[PDB]
Amino acid sequence: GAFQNLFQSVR
Amino acid sequence: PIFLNVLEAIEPGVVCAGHDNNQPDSFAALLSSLNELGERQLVHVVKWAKALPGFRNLHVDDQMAVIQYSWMGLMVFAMGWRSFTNVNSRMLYFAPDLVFNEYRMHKSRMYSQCVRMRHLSQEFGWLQITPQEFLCMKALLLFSIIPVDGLKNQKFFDELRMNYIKELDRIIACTSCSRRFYQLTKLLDSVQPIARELHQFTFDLLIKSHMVSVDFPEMMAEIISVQVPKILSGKVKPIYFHTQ
Ligand SMILES: CN1C(=O)N(c2ccc(C#N)c(C(F)(F)F)c2)C(=O)[C@@]1(C)c1ccc(O)cc1
Repeated sequence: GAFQNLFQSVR
Repeated sequence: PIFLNVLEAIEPGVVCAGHDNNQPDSFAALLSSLNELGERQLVHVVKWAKALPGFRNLHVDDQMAVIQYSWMGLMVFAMGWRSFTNVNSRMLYFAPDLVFNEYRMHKSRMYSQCVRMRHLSQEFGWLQITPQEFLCMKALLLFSIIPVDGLKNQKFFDELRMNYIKELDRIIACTSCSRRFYQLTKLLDSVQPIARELHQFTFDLLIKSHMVSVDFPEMMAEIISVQVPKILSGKVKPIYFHTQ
């Protein structure tokens, strides 16, 4: 999902 | 003040909405800007939250859940604070390039929500909330809304929320103190009904959106259709201090 992608992209 | 030191250090900086103030206000433009601002703030909530004391104690699924459930309340609380600190609650300071006067409140179709948020802004001043109280209360907000049926690792959550309550108590201690904790937890509780009214308004927009063509951007469409109905249906509820 979009939110999961974003969460995973943050160090 | 180790804990406060950390919260100050990780606090996100200013965020702009990208709104064109050279054009007259329209509902469609204001909503596109709120959508843009909303996504930009969510990015900063994720960066902020991952650096909070203890946050990695949480099961990763719960980490992700708690951010999505509490993001609107976090944004409401912070916007209220900016409104108070920057303009003495005369207007709503969504972003330096998105300041709402009453005509914008009306044009946004969120007038009632805006009024309630302006009242929240005025309470920061009536209660003489300190910037340090603001930081501790905002962090606690992240841990104030969860599924009625529980999180993946409920125990880790429980201990984390406890620590943030202990740290708000700390900077109130540092009696009058009793009165203070009451006033501040009342204010925190009041954020949740406002967030819910924002969720209801936007959920309804999304559903009708095929005629209203409100091109909902991908992140928002996902959160409004997948996570927000959990709150609207009561499967996910705030943790209130006082009975409503
Ligand atoms: C209508 N909405 C709104 O006022 N914003 C919004 C954007 C930035 C701020 C700020 N700062 C605020 C806030 F002030 F009210 F908190 C709302 C949102 O993000 C949005 C777009 C929304 C999106 C999904 C959802 O489930 C509920 C609402």
